[PDB]
Amino acid sequence: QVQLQESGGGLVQPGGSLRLSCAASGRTISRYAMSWFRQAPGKEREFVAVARRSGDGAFYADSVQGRFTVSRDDAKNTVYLQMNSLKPEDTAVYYCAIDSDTFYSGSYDYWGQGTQVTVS
Amino acid sequence: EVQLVESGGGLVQPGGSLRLSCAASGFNVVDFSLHWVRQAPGKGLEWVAYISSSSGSTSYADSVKGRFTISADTSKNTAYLQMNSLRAEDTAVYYCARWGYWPGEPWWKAFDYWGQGTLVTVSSASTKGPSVFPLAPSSKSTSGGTAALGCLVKDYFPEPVTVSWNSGALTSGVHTFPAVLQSSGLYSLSSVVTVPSSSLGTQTYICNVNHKPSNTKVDKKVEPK
Amino acid sequence: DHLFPPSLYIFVIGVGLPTNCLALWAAYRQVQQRNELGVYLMNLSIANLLYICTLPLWVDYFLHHDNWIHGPGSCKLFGFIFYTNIYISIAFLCCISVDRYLAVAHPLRFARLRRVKTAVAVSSVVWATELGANSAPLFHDELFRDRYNHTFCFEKFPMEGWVAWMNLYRVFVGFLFPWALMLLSYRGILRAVRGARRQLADLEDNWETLNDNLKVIEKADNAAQVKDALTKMRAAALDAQKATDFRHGFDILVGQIDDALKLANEGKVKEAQAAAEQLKTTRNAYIQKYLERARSTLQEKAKIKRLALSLIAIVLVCFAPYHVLLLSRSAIYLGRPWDCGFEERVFSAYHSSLAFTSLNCVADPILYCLVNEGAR
Amino acid sequence: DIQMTQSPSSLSASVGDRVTITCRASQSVSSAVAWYQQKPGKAPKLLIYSASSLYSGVPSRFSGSRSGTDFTLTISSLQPEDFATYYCQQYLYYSLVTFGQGTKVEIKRTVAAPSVFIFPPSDSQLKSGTASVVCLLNNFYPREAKVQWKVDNALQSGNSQESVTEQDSKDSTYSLSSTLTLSKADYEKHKVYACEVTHQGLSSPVTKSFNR
Ligand SMILES: CCc1nn2c(C)cc(C)nc2c1Cc1ccc(-c2nnc(C3CCNCC3)o2)cc1
Repeated sequence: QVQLQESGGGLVQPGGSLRLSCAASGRTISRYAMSWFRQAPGKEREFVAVARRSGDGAFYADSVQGRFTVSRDDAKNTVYLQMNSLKPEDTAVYYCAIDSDTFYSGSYDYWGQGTQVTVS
Repeated sequence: EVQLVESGGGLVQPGGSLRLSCAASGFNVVDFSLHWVRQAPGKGLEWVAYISSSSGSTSYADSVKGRFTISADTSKNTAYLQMNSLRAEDTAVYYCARWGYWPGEPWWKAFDYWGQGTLVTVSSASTKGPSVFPLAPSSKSTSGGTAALGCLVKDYFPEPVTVSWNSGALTSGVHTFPAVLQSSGLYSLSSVVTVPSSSLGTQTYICNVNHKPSNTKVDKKVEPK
Repeated sequence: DHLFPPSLYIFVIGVGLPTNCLALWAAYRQVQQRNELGVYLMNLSIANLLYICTLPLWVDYFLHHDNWIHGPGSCKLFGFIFYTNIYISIAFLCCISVDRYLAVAHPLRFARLRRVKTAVAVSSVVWATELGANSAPLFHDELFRDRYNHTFCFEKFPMEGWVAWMNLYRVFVGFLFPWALMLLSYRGILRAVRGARRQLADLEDNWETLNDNLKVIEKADNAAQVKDALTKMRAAALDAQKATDFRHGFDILVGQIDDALKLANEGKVKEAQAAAEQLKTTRNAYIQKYLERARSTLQEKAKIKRLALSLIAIVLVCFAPYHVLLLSRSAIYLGRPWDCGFEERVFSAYHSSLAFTSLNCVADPILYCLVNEGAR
Repeated sequence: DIQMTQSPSSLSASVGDRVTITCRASQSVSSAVAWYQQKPGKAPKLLIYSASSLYSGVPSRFSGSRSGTDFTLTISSLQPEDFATYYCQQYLYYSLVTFGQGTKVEIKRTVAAPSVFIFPPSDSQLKSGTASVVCLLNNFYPREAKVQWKVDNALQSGNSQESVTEQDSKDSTYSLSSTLTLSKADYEKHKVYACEVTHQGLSSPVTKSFNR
């Protein structure tokens, strides 16, 4: 049951924002966690932000601290990423993955297709 | 202020017997009711027994009926709890509580005062000393960044063992893990130190351990092979 | 339309005479029986009789004559009484409403407000203030000749003068204030009574729980049922104590429940039943009194609620159209007077409204029956 | 007996946050619920009695409420000393006393992926038997990791124990160990040994392996 889709992409010049939305129809989004990943000029996948169940909270990384915000938005099963400030170093192809285990072990099974964001 | 001191015992054998004593200071046992609360290792709190010296009524929990007996002595102002037919599920820390009577506020305050705690260990083991083994660094892997070493400790019955590195001079990057009660008794512990790779071949590292209830004091080196 | 005034004022000069005197006598029985509404009813009845006694000359002139057959300067002395009647009526209804709301809501503030002399002083101040307010056009006969016609006094279709502001002030202060005051009073009364019902609900439920558990323990085949029911007895007793000398009875009841709990806990059956029988006497000799007291207390607040609502309804039906039309006429004049068609349409409407609002006379006696009865 | 259930088993919060903890009864008790606080190696301390009523001596930030078989504990701000365990108890009658499960409050920070190490058995244990091999996880947040040992591309069950350190005061990170202890015969029987870890901060699971 792979339903992950990404809605975003642009060439935003320094400053500005680019809202990102992961839409899924697996109907189990209300049971486990999301995760955001990015591929940088260095050919390696890096972790951006994670949203767990309701009330469990959201955890960020050292490159998005106070600049990226992840929102559950369980109304339409779409998880949101807001990027307040962008710089040339943030150019990266973005991917969206789901958390399988209910105790947050982190065995990532399903994945996404990816979108490119050529900021600055 | 009033204080409840628990003077009981430790290290009884399976099927043995024990007797705890909850001395009270300040207040009079003829005015209050004395309970018992115990906490298992890394678990929640449970209720044990209850007495009323004035009225004489006594109540017990499900698991401690027929094996435990509680008697409060007015002359000595001390409660008691006799333990018989002890099994290994009773290994815990035992607390002695304090609860008032029904007229007025005293009943609505609940367990306003506790004791300190007494530790009971039901085991069929004996005194033993540890054995220390090295954890050699990997030359092929984990090279170029930071390398880690360690000093293993195994097969000691009494819980307290203390581990230090370089005679207590190196204190950056040392992780010592809690003891684990493996099958057939005894325990196990491990430690690790993290140092830069270039320093591996220049300065040596010695792990110093010692067991108090057995006087072992065994030392081993972790030089690379 | 020469039918509406004759017939309606015939009804007022009729059914008004014998109801008002009976109301006078009844609330006199009330004032001698240490109550505070009777003085206000005295003042109301006096003003009522005065106005109805002013009516017959009016009901005389219109029926056969058409040009004022008494003195041309005599009709001047028959508008002051009408205005005073209407506005003392609204004032006294408002006073009764606010006093009853204060009594039902805050007994502590109602203390020293239940003194009859305080009510008499308030009524005297109201009478003096209304006399001062209505002494405006008696002093200056020129102000009378402002808008009263040369004869058949019906105001003036050329409403020229400070009338456009006099009547605007009348429709604002004189109607809009007491209506809002009594609206707020009714709202407060409703909130208090609803809260009281919500409070009594759980106490009734707690009594039900206690009685059901007593019935269960009356048989008590084994010793597990006794403890199982006594636990719920304890919880219900504590909740009932929280909801509210009766606290002493609840203390005794909880103590005896604990006694039964212990006796059934040692491993017996009959002694718990003996304690259960002992529980009955303190059950039905301590708490039932306060329960009955609360049951009886609720109904008086219900009475007060419907009294306030009736007062609001009366003050709506009696006076709204006339003051609304006066505001409309003043507002029309204050703008462009080239459109006299509004006045052509609202001429008979405004006369009809001002003649209609005379039924305070006939509705005021009927409110006495919603409190202690006897006048009618 | 009357049961009591606590909603959050663990809670990751930072300083200045606001925290709520709920405990639920089972038989519609009266205002007879008390809240305690226990720190590592200490007796519990009373905070609230009779549903919501502050104790004689206690900071005023703690609060409580009752809504009918529903009890809540709140803290306006988490001072650095308010990181401990909390409990709920009902005391309707002397023989009817039950406790909650307990809630632990910790610190929150940025995700860090674990670093994995391995260590082959030493000569002495191979001499005297019961060889031991240790895989280690170093400096990772949060405390959600799984270690599954692998020999000859085959997973294991049993003969494994684990332990985790508390948060280190310097940077609020953890550490974990898993010791695979086997008899000499089956240890020299097989050839390959490998270790596997999983964490939310890693994209693909990482492995460390050694050879005899
Ligand atoms: C001042 C208002 C007023 N005061 N008042 C009093 C104190 C008692 C009673 C019972 N009614 C009244 C009214 C009402 C009221 C109603 C109709 C009129 C009116 N307009 N044209 C007429 C014709 C004109 C031709 N000749 C006959 C009369 O009569 C005036 C007034």
